[PDB]
Parts: sequence; C-alpha cells; structure tokens
Amino acid sequence: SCIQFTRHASDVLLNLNRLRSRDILTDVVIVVSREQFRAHKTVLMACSGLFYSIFTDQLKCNLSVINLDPEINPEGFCILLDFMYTSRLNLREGNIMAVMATAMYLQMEHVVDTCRKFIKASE
Amino acid sequence: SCIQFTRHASDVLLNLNRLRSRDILTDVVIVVSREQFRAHKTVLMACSGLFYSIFTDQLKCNLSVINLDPEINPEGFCILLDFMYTSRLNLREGNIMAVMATAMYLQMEHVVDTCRKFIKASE
Amino acid sequence: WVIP
Amino acid sequence: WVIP
Ligand SMILES: N#Cc1cnn2c(Nc3ccc4c(c3)CC(=O)N4)cc(Cl)nc12
Ligand SMILES: N#Cc1cnn2c(Nc3ccc4c(c3)CC(=O)N4)cc(Cl)nc12
Ligand SMILES: [Cl-]
Ligand SMILES: [Cl-]
Repeated sequence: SCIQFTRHASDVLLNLNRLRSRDILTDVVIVVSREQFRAHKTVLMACSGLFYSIFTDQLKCNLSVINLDPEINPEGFCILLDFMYTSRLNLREGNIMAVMATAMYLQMEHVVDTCRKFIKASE
Repeated sequence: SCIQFTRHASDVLLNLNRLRSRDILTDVVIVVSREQFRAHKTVLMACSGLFYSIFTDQLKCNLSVINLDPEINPEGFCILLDFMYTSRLNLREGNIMAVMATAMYLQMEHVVDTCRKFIKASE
Repeated sequence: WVIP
Repeated sequence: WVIP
C-alpha cells in the first residue's frame, strides 16, 4: 500500500554526482593509464558488473586504488563514469568505439546495447 | 548532445538498496532509542537535509555512530530509511504523525508535503 | 507522488 | 534510451 515519489531516484543520483564533483566521501581512485578518477565504490558497483565483482571481493573491497587494463581508454572511462552518475551518455562518432570497448570491459550491458545499435545504423 | 537511459537512476537506487540489505560498504549506524540502522552516509546525505549537514561537518563526517534525538520514533525512521533507498513510502493512518515528525527532523521536504496533504484530507 |  |  506504499505511495511513490517519481523524481526520488533522479534526485538521489543528482546529489551523488554533487558529492563526486566536491570530492566528498569518495573512497576509491580508478587509474586508467596516466589519468585518475575519484569515485564512490557503492555507485561503481551499482552501475558495473566489473566493479560489483571487484568490490565484493574480500581483499579488493579494501583497496583505495584500482588500476584498469592498459588497453582502456581514459576518455571512454570518463564518459562512462559521467553516465554512471547522471544517466547521460556523451556518445559521438569519434568516441563510440572507445565507449563500447570500455562498456564491455566494465560490463555495462545497456551501454554496450546502444553502442551496437548506433554502429549497425552507420554500416 | 547526450542520450539518456530512462531507468538508470532507478536501477542505481535498487542496487544501493541491495548493498544495504547485504550490509556491504555501509559506513554508519544510526541509533534511534533502542534500535540501530546501518546505512551508507552518501545515500543519507542525498536524501536528508539533516544528514547532509551532519556529514559535511569536518568532525561528524568521520563518526561511525550517529545518535538521533530521543523524541524520534524508530518505526518512523525505519519507514523513512526504506523510502530513501526505494522511493516508496509506507504511509498509514497509524504511522502518519510519526512519519511527518521524523521527516521534519530529517529535513525531507517532499515527505513532509505529502504527510501535510494526507492529514488535511482527513480533517 | 503516485500509486506505483 | 531517449533524447533528454
Ligand atoms: N548488493 C549489491 C549490489 C551492488 N551492485 N549490484 C549489482 N551491480 C551490477 C552487476 C552487474 C551489472 C550491472 C550492475 C550493470 C550491468 O550491465 N551488469 C548487481 C547485483 Cl545483483 N547486486 C548488486
Ligand atoms: N555534495 C553534495 C550533496 C549531497 N547531498 N546533498 C544535498 N542533500 C539534501 C539537502 C537538503 C535536502 C535534501 C537533500 C532533501 C530535502 O528535502 N532537503 C543537497 C545538496 Cl545542495 N548537495 C548535496
Ligand atoms: Cl549500463
Ligand atoms: Cl523527501
């Protein structure tokens, strides 16, 4: 018999992104080649099958630094991290291949899906 | 020029609630009289003006235990904590006064609004 | 607010 | 997915 506030989930995510911008309560740095990205482990796990696996691991859960595979593109990761915190994906002709490869590695199935559909339309 | 995934914010919140149920990465216990509630500080801040103020404080941000005012009803807090993590509010005739008082203390304006409207309709 |  |  609950009632539901339609905008609540979006409002929560907006405040989680505000916390990220201000670097409040961030508990991990994701290292992608020469670049560093601060984030909240809980948000990363909530969005990515890879981070969900990493941070449920009894040893990796306590690491403050995670290094991604050297093949991962920093811009692709940046675009996906922005998506995690906003629901918005900056998908462009010049970045789609890097975004799709990063989304496959991060196990973000909905992003992979759409990248596949956008590539298929251009061929 | 971004595209947006409609269900993303709801999917994030569902996984944050799964983390709470499994007690993964919870970093605070909220003590309400004889009862204890484990939660994620980031979610509490994202939902409540009171917790936002508490956890941006340079000393309180590092506390693992927060004790609420003894006038706060544990069931009212439980209902509001469930709302924070799900967007669903278990608002009933028998709990509405406790829910509204707890929402005023926690500074959760949308919940206060609706409690006010539901009480006005019954008078 | 809605009836979900 | 939508155009926001
Ligand atoms: N507890 C918990 C919890 C925290 N996070 N999380 C999940 N995170 C996840 C796992 C796989 C995938 C995605 C997110 C997006 C995607 O494409 N695949 C799943 C579950 Cl079943 N549970 C949890
Ligand atoms: N950074 C950050 C950040 C984390 N959380 N958070 C806010 N949390 C909040 C503050 C006040 C109220 C509510 C939520 C619900 C309500 O009724 N009032 C606000 C801002 Cl402006 N910023 C942030
Ligand atoms: Cl996804
Ligand atoms: Cl609210």
